[PDB]
Amino acid sequence: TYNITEDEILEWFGITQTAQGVHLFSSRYVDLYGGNMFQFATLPVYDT
Amino acid sequence: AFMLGSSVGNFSDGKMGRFFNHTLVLLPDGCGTLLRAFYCILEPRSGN
Amino acid sequence: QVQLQESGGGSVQAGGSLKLSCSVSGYTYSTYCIAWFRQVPGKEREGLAFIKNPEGNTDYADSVQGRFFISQDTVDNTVYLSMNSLKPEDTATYYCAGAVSNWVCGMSIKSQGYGMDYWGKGTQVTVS
Amino acid sequence: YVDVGPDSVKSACIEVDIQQTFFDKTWPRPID
Amino acid sequence: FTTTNEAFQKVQDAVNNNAQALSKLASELSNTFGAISASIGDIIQRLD
Amino acid sequence: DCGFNDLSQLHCSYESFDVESGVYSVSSFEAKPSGSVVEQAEGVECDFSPLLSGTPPQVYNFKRLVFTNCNYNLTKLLSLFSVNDFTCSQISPAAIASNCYSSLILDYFSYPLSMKSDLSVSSAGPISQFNYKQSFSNPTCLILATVPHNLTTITKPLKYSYINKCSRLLSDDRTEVPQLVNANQYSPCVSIVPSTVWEDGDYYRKQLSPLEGGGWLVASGSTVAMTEQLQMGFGITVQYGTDTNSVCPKLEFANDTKIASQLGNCVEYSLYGVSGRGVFQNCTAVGVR
Ligand SMILES: *[C@@H]1O[C@H](CO)[C@@H](O[C@@H]2O[C@H](CO)[C@@H](O[C@@H]3O[C@H](CO)[C@@H](O)[C@H](O[C@H]4O[C@H](CO)[C@@H](O)[C@H](O)[C@@H]4O)[C@@H]3O)[C@H](O)[C@H]2NC(C)=O)[C@H](O)[C@H]1NC(C)=O
Repeated sequence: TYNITEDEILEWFGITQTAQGVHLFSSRYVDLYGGNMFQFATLPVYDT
Repeated sequence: AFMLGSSVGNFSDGKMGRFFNHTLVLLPDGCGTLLRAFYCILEPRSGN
Repeated sequence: QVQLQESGGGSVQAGGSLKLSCSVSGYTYSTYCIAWFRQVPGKEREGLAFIKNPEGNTDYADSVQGRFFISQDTVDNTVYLSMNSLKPEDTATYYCAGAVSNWVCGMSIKSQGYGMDYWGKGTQVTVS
Repeated sequence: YVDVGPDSVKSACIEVDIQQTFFDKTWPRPID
Repeated sequence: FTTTNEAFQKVQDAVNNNAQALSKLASELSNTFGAISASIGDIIQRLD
Repeated sequence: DCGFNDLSQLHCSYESFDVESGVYSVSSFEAKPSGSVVEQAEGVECDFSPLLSGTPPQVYNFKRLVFTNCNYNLTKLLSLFSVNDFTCSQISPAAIASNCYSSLILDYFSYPLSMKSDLSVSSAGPISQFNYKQSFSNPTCLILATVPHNLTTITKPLKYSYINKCSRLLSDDRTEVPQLVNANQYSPCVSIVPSTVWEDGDYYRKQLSPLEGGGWLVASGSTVAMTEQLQMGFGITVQYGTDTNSVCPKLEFANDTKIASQLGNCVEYSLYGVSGRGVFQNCTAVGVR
């Protein structure tokens, strides 16, 4: 579970798969008013 | 919200789009105030 | 460098309550786990409980679960072992033990301490 | 195996109405 | 003494040639030439 | 004596005893490190406990552990086991227990030592070709060990199951398309084959939906008999430029290896997985923090 602040601004999300798991990226928590996406979670999913 | 998986097929009445084994699911919740990520087996319920 | 010392042992009426102490010294890093064992004479060792230090979470063996309670003083880094409602089968020498790592105590108390590296002198207890 | 919570106890799911033609609007936001 | 002046551009070209001569030396120290690293200390640390 | 002096190396080049007025530049003086700086994760240890309890799966359902932002002690883990084989690529067996990484991946399974030759990518066999394959890029290590009697909580399985055919039946029902395994990935056939192969030579098949390209997925599991003590295999992979934190060994936490004290003088540094020599300064923040 990840808490999200409530607002109305443009946001970016992203997801990739590596041998390390499933990586989740978002614009929030680092670059909120830009759009750059930084990883915020790695999920233990190892089947492709 | 997303469903992600490694194997896909059809439901009972032939409709496409059933994920079989462990399935990754990303659901927002809380009127868009949290993001909930889980990874498990969705068994379709009966009923109308 | 690491020294473990048990104390507080004595004889109490069966169904009583008692508390040991295990002074611990020689740790330069806070990431370790400390376990309690007992040895009944003429048999093999078997573990009772353990505390994982940085996390603080504790676990106990099946036999003495609930009956015993383990804790640690925040300033003395010494672990305890509270027995309540003792029984005649609880006559043995209580051992203290530790390890370099932090994740071995769970396997250790369920494999009579195969993974430990540090041992205490022990403390005999006999219940009347 | 985590405990995700209490299994739902309702008998029937809500009726879902698929109307693709109502959602076929075109607002382009290409990558820049 | 602007960019339209063609002899001034030659002066700048000569200065730039000096700079490029130095920069190739500086930049070829980060080349690995097929090794596991371009740092000798890293190689010494990682291998036998 | 060539290395005695500046004039000596003047003479040894030019190959002569009467070097002309050859006004060299000669070898330079480099500074000596007056200290050492180390930063890393504090109070957190990589947790190998799941490896200790429960039944270890087969080679084709190997379980994977991923460690980031922790301190590790691989020697402690390898002490609890009777190490049969221990071979590393692009890293040395002594180094894998002492270097700093950004991510460590430990894949463990139940493997009988008899097919040790089937674990290298060379000598393909059925294991490296259908079951488990390590990446050729990152440094790797491979471990074969036996659990001792004194370690009780690893529940021994019932037999050594492993895939021998994982192949795809095209719609023509004539062509057989082998399904090679890709590095650090599960075989495509793990969805049908059960955890333990009931009988040596059994067959499994499933029909693929048109979304998956139709056809059939056909697999077969072979079995090798148990041993007196369980034999397991470990695969270790390490990555370098992936996290802002690192996986480092544990040190002794009573040292003076602080940046703020040795500010302005040449020092060794091991800030995280990255290390070198340099001079630090207080300075205005300029990147992404
Ligand atoms: C990273 O992990 C390694 C691997 O475990 C670890 O090194 C080990 O340290 C232990 C420390 O106890 C060593 O254990 C010793 O083993 C001898 C037998 O060879 C025992 O006799 C010793 O027990 C006596 O001594 C203790 C005090 O030293 C007493 O308290 C005890 O009751 C006994 O009287 C002792 O346990 C072990 O041999 C090494 N193993 C190796 C391979 O070096 C290392 O310390 C870890 N690193 C960090 C930073 O934690």
